[PDB]
Amino acid sequence: GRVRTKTVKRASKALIERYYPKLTLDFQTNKRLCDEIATIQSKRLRNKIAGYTTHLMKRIQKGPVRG
Amino acid sequence: QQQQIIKIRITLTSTKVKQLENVSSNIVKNAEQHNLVKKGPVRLPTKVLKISTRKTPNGEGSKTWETYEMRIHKRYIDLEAPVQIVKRITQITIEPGVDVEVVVASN
Amino acid sequence: QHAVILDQEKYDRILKEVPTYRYVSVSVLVDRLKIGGSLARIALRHLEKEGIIKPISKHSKQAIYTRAT
Amino acid sequence: TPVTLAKVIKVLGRTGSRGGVTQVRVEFLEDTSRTIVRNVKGPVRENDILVLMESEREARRLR
Amino acid sequence: PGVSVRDVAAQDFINAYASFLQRQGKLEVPGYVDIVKTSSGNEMPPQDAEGWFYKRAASVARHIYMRKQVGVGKLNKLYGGAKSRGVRPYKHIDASGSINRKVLQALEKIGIVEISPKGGRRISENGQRDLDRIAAQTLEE
Amino acid sequence: FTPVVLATPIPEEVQQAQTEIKLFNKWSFEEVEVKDASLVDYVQVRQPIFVAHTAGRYANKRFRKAQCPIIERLTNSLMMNGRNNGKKLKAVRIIKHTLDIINVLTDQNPIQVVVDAITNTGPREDTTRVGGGGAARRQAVDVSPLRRVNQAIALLTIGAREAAFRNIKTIAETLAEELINAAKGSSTSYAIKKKDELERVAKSNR
Amino acid sequence: AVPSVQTFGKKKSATAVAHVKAGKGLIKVNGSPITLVEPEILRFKVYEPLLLVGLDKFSNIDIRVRVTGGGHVSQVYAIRQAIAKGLVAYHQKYVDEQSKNELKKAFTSYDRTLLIADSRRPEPKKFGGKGARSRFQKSYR
Amino acid sequence: PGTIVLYAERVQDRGLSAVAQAESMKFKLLNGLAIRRAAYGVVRYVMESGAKGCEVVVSGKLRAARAKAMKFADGFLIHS
Amino acid sequence: SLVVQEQGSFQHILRLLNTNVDGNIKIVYALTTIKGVGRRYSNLVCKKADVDLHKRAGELTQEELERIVQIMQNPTHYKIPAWFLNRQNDITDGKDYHTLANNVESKLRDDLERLKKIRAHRGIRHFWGLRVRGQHTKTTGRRRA
RNA sequence: UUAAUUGCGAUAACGAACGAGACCUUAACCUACUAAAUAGUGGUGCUAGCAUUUGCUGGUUAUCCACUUCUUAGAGGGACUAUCGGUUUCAAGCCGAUGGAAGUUUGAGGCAAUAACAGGUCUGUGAUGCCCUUAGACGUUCUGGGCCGCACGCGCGCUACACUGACGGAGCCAGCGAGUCUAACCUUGGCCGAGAGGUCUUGGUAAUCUUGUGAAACUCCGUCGUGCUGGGGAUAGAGCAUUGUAAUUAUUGCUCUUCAACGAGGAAUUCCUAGUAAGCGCAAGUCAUCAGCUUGCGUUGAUUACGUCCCUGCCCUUUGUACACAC
Ligand SMILES: [Mg+2]
Ligand SMILES: [Mg+2]
Ligand SMILES: [Mg+2]
Ligand SMILES: [Mg+2]
Ligand SMILES: [Mg+2]
Ligand SMILES: [Mg+2]
Repeated sequence: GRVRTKTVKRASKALIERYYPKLTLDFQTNKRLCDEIATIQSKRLRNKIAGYTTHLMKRIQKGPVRG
Repeated sequence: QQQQIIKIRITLTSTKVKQLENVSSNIVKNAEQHNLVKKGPVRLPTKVLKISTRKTPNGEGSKTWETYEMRIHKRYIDLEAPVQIVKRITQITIEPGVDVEVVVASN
Repeated sequence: QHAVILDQEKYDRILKEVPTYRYVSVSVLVDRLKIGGSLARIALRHLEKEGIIKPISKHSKQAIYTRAT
Repeated sequence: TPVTLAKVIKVLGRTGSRGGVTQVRVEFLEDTSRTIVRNVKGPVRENDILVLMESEREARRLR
Repeated sequence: PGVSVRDVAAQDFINAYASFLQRQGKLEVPGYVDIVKTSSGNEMPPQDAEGWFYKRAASVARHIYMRKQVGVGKLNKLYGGAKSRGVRPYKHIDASGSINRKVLQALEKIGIVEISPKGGRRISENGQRDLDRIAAQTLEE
Repeated sequence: FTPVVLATPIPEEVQQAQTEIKLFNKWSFEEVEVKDASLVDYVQVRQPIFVAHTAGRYANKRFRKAQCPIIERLTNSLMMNGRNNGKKLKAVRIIKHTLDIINVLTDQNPIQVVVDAITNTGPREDTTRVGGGGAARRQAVDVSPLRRVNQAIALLTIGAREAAFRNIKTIAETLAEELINAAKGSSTSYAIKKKDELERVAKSNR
Repeated sequence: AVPSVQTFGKKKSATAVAHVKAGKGLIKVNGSPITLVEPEILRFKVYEPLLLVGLDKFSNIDIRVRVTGGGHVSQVYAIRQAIAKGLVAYHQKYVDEQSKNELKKAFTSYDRTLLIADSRRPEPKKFGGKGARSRFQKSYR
Repeated sequence: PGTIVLYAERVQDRGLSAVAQAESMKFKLLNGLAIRRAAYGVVRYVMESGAKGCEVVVSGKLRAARAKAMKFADGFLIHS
Repeated sequence: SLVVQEQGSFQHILRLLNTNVDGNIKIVYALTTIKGVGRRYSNLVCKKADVDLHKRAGELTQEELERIVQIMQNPTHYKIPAWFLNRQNDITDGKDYHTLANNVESKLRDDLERLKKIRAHRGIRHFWGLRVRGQHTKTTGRRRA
């Protein structure tokens, strides 16, 4: 039951594409930088975005990603 | 009437902690800038009022039980100053929803 | 069904048989003798102050007793 | 009667009408390379070890 | 070798001290004892006869020493239990007020419990003399 | 080894427990190896514990109760049937009495005896009512080693409960009667017969 | 001047504060010693912090303990917890970490609840049933 | 007397006042004006006052004995 | 507080006011077999007679038995504050009585007989076999009582 | 695959909205900020007690110092499944170890879409249309009864049938609430009485007083020993008090005593997956008193499975229809 809404996924995909040099493979820095490069109305929602983004980009280190 | 310490105690309760925090932080900072001897704010255990009631105006339906709440925060702030200096900043700018209770201590 | 008082034809059986019992309880005495519960209850109370068997555990409602030596 | 041991390898899936039964693929630690599937009731994991009375019977209730 | 009433189990502490009161023989029982059940939650009176008042006194005597000031109401609550109220469910029923008050009054005559102007009844200077002496007894045999 | 002088004088019987992590004060946790295969890794050994009563978070997952200690496992299965739901203090004292009684006889390791008993009385082959209806057939199924142990622990308890119900007997000795009967193997106890009934029905409808 | 620590230990409703500081090997819990905790079957349930690390690590410390809240066995879990953390926090600040560390690995390997509170918390009941998840017995007839 | 006083003032941005619209819906219908006509009138003004969305629900029998309830909506409405 | 052993100077079951007291049981709960006497009324009078509670009503003496029967018919003369008897403040004389075993029915029938005579709602309920204490009989106590 | 039309994917659809989620409240942590005599702690200005050579406790905060560890509430920090391993079309995800206060949507609720029901409510309303009644009233009030009447059938409940026990003495720990000057509310303590209870004083408009609601279950020791027995208190006669103007149809509480079925319950059937089921009581609602009821709160705390369509219900797709007021 960990399937995320499109709001988490779309924001995570949009964020990483235009900010890949800014992001880093660590979640603690990713959630910290997200507070200034995006406006999120809840820390729980912001963590879900940063939790998926640090999950998407480990797979970026493993070959390509479609989309 | 020349710097007569009176042991003045102010008690504040409300229902909106957002509005209550505005008033409490003002008297506290007012005494801080007037370098009083200040007993910092003490927040009482926020009392909660419960009324459970059946949703149905009739008796027909599944046994559903709603319950409403009121939240009663409470603070008491004690100040140490002459009567004249503190009465000018207490009679005015009282934000609504905060019933002010100023009392005098004789301890 | 079961005896209720103590007499010599029942007392000598108690003395001659209780040694070499590995385990003695209120019910075991009621099973292996004609004594009742309280008669069994004064059994484990009495014969230990004669020291014939050794106490390992002491608890109300439950006899935990072992033959001495 | 020669009771024999068996050791689970793959939990092939859950079966039975009510979901109780399981089909697991077991192996024999004595007289190895004999692999048979069995219809098992309780919870089970990988590398699990169990006991079988007989080896001359496959697991039937599949799919 | 300092021994207060803290270093003996409360089971054999009361048994010794009630037996200390047994040989003392001047506890001033009120005379209507050995017949009352001491609680509506109790359906038959206390089984012991010769020393149950000594049991009640000694158990209570610990309570004032443990606590600060205790009226009859606290001791009334403490020793009451659950009442079989019949075909209806159980409920805590307060115990008897006549005995435990007189138990306090009886122990007042000994010189153990004061009048405690800050509440109910409190310990005395002579209150813990026998207590700590019996406590000194109960640890070392 | 040598006595240590503390301002709180701790009794000698309890202070010696540090030299070997035993049970309460008397019984050990060594040589508890299981004579019967397929039940090792599914009965808790080599986790020394001081008590049969713990606040054990063991049901939140699928197999956390597999690591639940077996002397706690039997206490929890005992504390049931309406008038004994809850009250684990009743369960821990009953086994405290039962472990005393069981070592009164048969001087060997008490945990080894119940380990022998749980191996002996575990439903070895169970039936399954294949087909979704009353007019159906039973089919014999090899039982899981956990399910063998988990069910049979209740078979020790349900036998002693029947023995202790409306009888002169008490539950501690009847339990200590039920563990010694299962460990030996007699078909005299309740648990072995109920295990045997499941086997005899199973062989008929393989 | 005198070195001391003070740690807490909480359960479903119980709590316990213990002050670990230099002494001569004293344990005291509400006045009565650790040997006099209640009941007799749960006496030993608090000795594991002593038994795992040894009385040899208690030579030069005295322990004062208070416990409140919850129910009878819940305090015993709370008493054994704040005692365990009290020693660990004491040996951290004034002794080398390995003494604290050896305590930590020993306690965690046996029972993690000595240094960690049990996060299992009660679930409130819901209308339509006396339990948190249990429901009223409907009929359909 | 004198311990209670009144200051009457005017609500700004009237189109965002759900209560104030309700009587203007009530007053238009009490004259004889068409229920469809008034409900379209109120939502257009509310929407043009900067609102993200407005929903107007009239319920009750209308020109037929068997009562029917109909809605009138615009913009974005959320419910949870 | 001491424990004393016992010896079998026994006598078996005997009658007691036409109510055969059951033997082999403790005296207080043996006197519960006496009608109109409960666990309370047996415990107190046995303590009055100075008898040990652990006599088991089998190794007793006739001298103690003739003492307690006097306490049976005449209880107020053995230090009771008279709130402890079976029939408090009776109708016939205003005196507190303790009707003994055999005749509880006689004062029970006479009580209903008076209620039958007075033609009160209670007495009419008794003759009809209904519930007198206001208990509902619509769907409870249907076939019996 | 998910709890989810939740997502990945395939793809004549693409881009969206509502709903789900997100959100909010509440429980779980913080030796890091703010503090506190309406909370607690340690020392001690001032002292006090004993067993003693130092442990606990009466205490005092311009009749002392310091602080938030615990209690509290403001600001935050914290979890997003985190790292790794396994597996999947190597995607969405699921399993396990470890670390962590916490890894079942973190636990639970509040809200919750379109369309609908001839569902229920005219007995909440001075929300309301039509009909009826309107002076001998279906309007309003007073007295008494009835709603509780009792051959019977059915539903929700409490007490049990005993030793995993009852009884007696002892040990003896909670949390959520409520409480009167807009007057007789929560009540402490003293006195008297077996008890219920009576009387006098006392604190509290309430983190202060009831209150630490010293609840019960539970724990220690003794009485009972399988006997419808001391399990069971139904039923019934007496007396004693309280609330009420009134307790009779027993309002209820207390004491003696009377002492039934009930020996685990046919067909059939109810709810429930971890601080959960169950046991146990407590607080509030109603209320002058009456709970066997409900809503919450705490105490003790199981068994069993991480699955399926076998029954039951619902939903979807295909298909048939002479149904559409829709079997
Ligand atoms: Mg939505
Ligand atoms: Mg929710
Ligand atoms: Mg209809
Ligand atoms: Mg509380
Ligand atoms: Mg109701
Ligand atoms: Mg066709």
